[PDB]
Amino acid sequence: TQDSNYVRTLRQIELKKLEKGAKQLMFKSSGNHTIFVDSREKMNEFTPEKFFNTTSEMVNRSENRLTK
Amino acid sequence: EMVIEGGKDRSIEGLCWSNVNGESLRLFSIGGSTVVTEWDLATGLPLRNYDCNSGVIWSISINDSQDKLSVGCDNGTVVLIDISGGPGVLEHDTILMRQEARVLTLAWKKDDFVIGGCSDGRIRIWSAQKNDENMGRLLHTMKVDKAKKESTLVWSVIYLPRTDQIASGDSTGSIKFWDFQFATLNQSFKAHDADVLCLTTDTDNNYVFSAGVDRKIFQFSQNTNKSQKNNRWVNSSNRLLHGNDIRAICAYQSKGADFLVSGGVEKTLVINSLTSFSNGNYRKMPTVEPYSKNVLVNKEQRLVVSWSESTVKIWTMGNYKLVCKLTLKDDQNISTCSLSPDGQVLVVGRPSTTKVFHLQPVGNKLKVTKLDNDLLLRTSTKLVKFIDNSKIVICSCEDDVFIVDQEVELLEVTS
Amino acid sequence: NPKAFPLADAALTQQILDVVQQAANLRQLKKGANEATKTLNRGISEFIIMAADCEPIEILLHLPLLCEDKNVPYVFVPSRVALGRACGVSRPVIAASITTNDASAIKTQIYAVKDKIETLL
Amino acid sequence: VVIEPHRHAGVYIARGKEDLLVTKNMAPGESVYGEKRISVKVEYRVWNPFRSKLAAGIMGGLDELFIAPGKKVLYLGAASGTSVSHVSDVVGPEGVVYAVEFSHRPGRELISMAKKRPNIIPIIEDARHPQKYRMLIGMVDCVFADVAQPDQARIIALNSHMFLKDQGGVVISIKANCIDSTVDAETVFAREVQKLREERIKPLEQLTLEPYERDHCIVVGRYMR
Amino acid sequence: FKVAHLQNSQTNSVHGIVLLQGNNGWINILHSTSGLWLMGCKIEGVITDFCIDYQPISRGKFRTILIAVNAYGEVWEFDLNKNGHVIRRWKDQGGVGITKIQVGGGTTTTCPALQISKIKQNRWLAVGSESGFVNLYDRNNAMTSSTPTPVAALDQLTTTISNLQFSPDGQILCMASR
Amino acid sequence: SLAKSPASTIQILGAEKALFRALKTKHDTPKYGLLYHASLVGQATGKNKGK
Amino acid sequence: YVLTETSAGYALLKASDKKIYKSSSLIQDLDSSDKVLKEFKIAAFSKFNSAANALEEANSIIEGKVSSQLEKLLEEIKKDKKSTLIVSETKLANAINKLGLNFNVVSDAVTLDIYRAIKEYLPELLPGMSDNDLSKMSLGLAHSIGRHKLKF
Amino acid sequence: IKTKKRKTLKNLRKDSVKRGKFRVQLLSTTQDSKTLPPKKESSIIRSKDRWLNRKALNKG
Amino acid sequence: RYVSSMAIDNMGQQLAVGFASGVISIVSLADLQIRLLKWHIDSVLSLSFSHDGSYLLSGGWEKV
Repeated sequence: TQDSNYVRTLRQIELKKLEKGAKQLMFKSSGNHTIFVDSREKMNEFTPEKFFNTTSEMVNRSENRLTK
Repeated sequence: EMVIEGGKDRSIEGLCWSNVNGESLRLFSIGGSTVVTEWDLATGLPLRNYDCNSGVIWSISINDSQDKLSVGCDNGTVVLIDISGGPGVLEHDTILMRQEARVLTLAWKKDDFVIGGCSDGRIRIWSAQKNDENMGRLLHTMKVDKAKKESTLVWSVIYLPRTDQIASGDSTGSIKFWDFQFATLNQSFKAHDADVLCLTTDTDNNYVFSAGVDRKIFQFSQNTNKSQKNNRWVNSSNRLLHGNDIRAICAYQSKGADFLVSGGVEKTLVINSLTSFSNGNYRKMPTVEPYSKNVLVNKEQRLVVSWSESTVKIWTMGNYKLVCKLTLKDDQNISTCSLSPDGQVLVVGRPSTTKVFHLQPVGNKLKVTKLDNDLLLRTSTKLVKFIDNSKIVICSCEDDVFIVDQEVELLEVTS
Repeated sequence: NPKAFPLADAALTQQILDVVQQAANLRQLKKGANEATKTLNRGISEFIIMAADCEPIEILLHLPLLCEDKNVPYVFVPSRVALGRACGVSRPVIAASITTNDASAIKTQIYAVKDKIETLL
Repeated sequence: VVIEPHRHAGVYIARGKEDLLVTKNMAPGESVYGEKRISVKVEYRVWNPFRSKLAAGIMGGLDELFIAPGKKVLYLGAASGTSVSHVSDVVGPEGVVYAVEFSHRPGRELISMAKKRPNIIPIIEDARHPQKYRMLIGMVDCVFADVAQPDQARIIALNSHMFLKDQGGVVISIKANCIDSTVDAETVFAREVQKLREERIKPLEQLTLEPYERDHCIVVGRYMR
Repeated sequence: FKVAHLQNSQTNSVHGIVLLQGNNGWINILHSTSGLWLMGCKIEGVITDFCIDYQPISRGKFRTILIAVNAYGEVWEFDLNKNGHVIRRWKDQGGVGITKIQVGGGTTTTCPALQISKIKQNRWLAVGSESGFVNLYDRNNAMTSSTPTPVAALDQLTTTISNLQFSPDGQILCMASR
Repeated sequence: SLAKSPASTIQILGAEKALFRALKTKHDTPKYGLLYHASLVGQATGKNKGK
Repeated sequence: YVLTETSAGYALLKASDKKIYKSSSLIQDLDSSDKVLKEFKIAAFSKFNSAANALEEANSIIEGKVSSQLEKLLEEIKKDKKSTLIVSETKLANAINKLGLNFNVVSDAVTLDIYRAIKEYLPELLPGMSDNDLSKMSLGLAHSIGRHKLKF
Repeated sequence: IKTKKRKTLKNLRKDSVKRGKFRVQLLSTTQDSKTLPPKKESSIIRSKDRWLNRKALNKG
Repeated sequence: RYVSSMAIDNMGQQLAVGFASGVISIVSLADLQIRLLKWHIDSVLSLSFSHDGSYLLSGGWEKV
């Protein structure tokens, strides 16, 4: 029972290190973004920088896009 | 009197009336979807599509005193909908205590309890009595005699108020009567050969009629004084009247009317007598009585147009030859139609829009072209009847009488 | 008791106490409120069963408060005496935590009962 | 060590040793719930996309988040300060958040953080009766919903028809299990955006915030009239 | 099965019934000479055991009650001298795996009455369980409560109760485990 | 935060350095903690003050 | 030719309309106000404006969270009794003080629109108060009613 | 034209195409949503009629 | 409508009319409500009740 106590407190150390290490990281989002539009031409077009505003740097990663 | 049509891929599985004394009739209906649909009887349209907040609705029932509405859903929920707010306005009230299997049929005891037969072979009893301690939680569960080689589904549940029982038909064909207090079986009959889809009772609960996919209607009677003082139903009688199935059964009983009405997979209706079921006579209605027509002919070109759901077809006499058809699928629902004398322009018209098509006989075929008119494209039409080769008169679903190609003064009626 | 949220009906409480009896035979439950909270802290509990029968219920209704932090299912059954019979000791048991396992024989029964629990949340 | 701004002022990205999202302070000096505090002379509280729900929508990318530093916002579902603290940080001391909840067990810490911030005013009444707090405030510029009740669309429809000015924002977080389990998130979210555009809410975007929450979505819309 | 006595209750004619415990909740009662199925009583759950109680009514008339227990602990009492209809439904306090119910102190099926006027009402009712716990109810007062409390819960032997029998006077109960 | 802690923690609540050194090497943990100065534990004498 | 009962604390306000009662309870679509349409349609008739007294504030708060037949509403029935005029109540559950004595009350489906207008522009013309003052008195009332219901 | 008429019909009728990481859904019309109740869930309708036409009841 | 058998029970509450078509009909003598029992595919030749009246023996042209 005391070496089970030893392994259990080692496990709890790593558990707390895990949770308050993952609390201070940032993970890349992966969500199905959906945009609702009007009749058919707004859907046929490219969504023309409606929130990208550059098609090179600030389009395809969404953790912070920008408006210059 | 009236017909309220629905369109492509629309069905209707349950429907219940509601008439609080002094107010208009109200008609709710579930389809195969997540909403309840309340219809206003004037126009023949939905006036409310209340999306019930849990899953696909399998059954609907109306409270006694008709202020609440149970919808029993596919994810095992029983949702209460507050009805008494006036015609049209429906509120969510309470989701009752959940379960695993889908609740396939509902009934109410009174304003107090709600009984539900589910697809795991069981019959739950919830309490919908507001301001009790056990409101919404399921008080009892009963289990019917399962089939040996397939799953059992309890398909029909009614409450019998003269005694204190629940009658229940399930998919083994067995019909069971359960004492409500003590929540337990009194007697089971092995009546049908396959499922019992629908069962009903009369006013004083001297009879219980029942029917299902084996297409016989069974009658269980308790009319003897010894039957009433011993609480013992007998399997009285049995009739074979339907051709394929019976999916719906109901009963009406008044001073000059006592008939049970039944219909099924074969499309016809059947009327029998309630207190004289086995003895008396019955009437199998015609499968269609065309109070609203789907066919009309024009004498020029010897031709006839006919519209089923969302397609029209035209053929000529000669033999006969199908000259043209219009499977307009921008449409979803059809209604009435008329052709011009000389056979030039067809006009099809439903309660949401109408559309007019020029026709030209190109020989052994026709050529049909839409002619645009946005007044027609915006108006609701019931009847179009062609004053001239160009002038038609339009009766709108909101009681307007136009004359196009404009307004008839129409006096009011005493309400 | 009013403040014992989700309480099980008879069929669900019968299968809850059946899986409690076979977990007690497989030595896969921690019986008692302090052992239940220890498994809640360590994150090795599948679901928590409590008894809506203790005369202070506030000696119980604190492990809900850290069940809803670790989104572990919890349920109430009406009898501490019957929970103690199911756990297989001679005393009444107020709370019991079914511990986690991945080679367990009754893993499917545990998963079925915990899904029936989280339907009523 | 380098703080860059976001699309919405009051929301920043602290890049450097940990490129992680962050808001300002309206609480001078202290954290509220042990969130990490970064100073760059000026104090900053880290938002978490897992501990909170709006931060997950920001991390998934919400362009016209109507929570914005020149408004006042109505928060129907926090139960505790762990999100409305960051909403008061982003709305600043110019405006006001109305954090309205029902279950008074974590309303204690709700009122406790509303003591520290005058930005946050609490309401301890259920959000299906907005008439019981008619007499407290009206005409908000953006509602937020985090209720996990089945009548989400009806609750926020009543709150937006009573307290939301025209052309304002609606942000609703929808849990799929609180409406309908056993059917997938795509059908239940399409059903809820149709249920919400039954009211005068033009839907703008939905996103599913999948690395932070299982089977959730955030739907934004503009209140028509 | 268990064998018991039943009265016609329009004649004063008794006949033996055998009572078979079936699958769902069913007890099938049938005649002990002709084998005709007389009635059936269904309880809700897993039927585990049942017992027969008798109570006298007048000179030469008695009434037969079937007492059947769920596995979970809820007990049905069926009056079966009329049609097999429930008269009482109560719940065992504690008890989760219920294996054996027995009555005693009067005429049981194991202390049977030789003469119809010697039929007695049973005083005690013991519900013995899978953990070895035997609740003991005193039916001189525990026929009214509908959540009756036991007069004692015995716990002396620790594995599954498979026999529990009352002595004919009703002063000893015999717990036994196989 | 004290109420949602198990009773074993409330036992050893004061003696954290002795506890965690006696766990991080495999030794015997304390039994009194901050609760040693209660009057009942004062009334007890022997190993039953641990009890 | 009508009044409307609007609250902000213990301070109640029976604000009269700049049009007829039928015009108030019939159209409601002509305001659409930026500020001038609500400023023209508004008329600060009666303001039973109490103070930051916790007793009066929590009393009207309980009467707002319940039926609205408080003493301030009796004061409004006193200070609007001209020819049994028409009133616009906020909540339909205040039916007692809505129709108790000589007041034709109406609160349905456009009363909410005119309450949206007058609640949008309470502070700009109805009192002699400012926006931070209205938010401070609202949060004082809010903390009072919160610590009253939620005990401590 | 015979082997792709249903293809061009469905590819012109259907909506909600992809745009990279995104998906541009059409919102529906108050016309259809107020003229008709929504369609049946073919899963549950097929479940009910497939049950009533299971093989164990010998239909004919 | 030809009747080839009839039987009564020991109380006179019910009565079995067996017809030559094959059916049996239990009438309840206090109120003259009938119940049909159809198994015999040829004529019903013999009927009897049990003593309590809850079982009806029948026999006909099948040797069953």
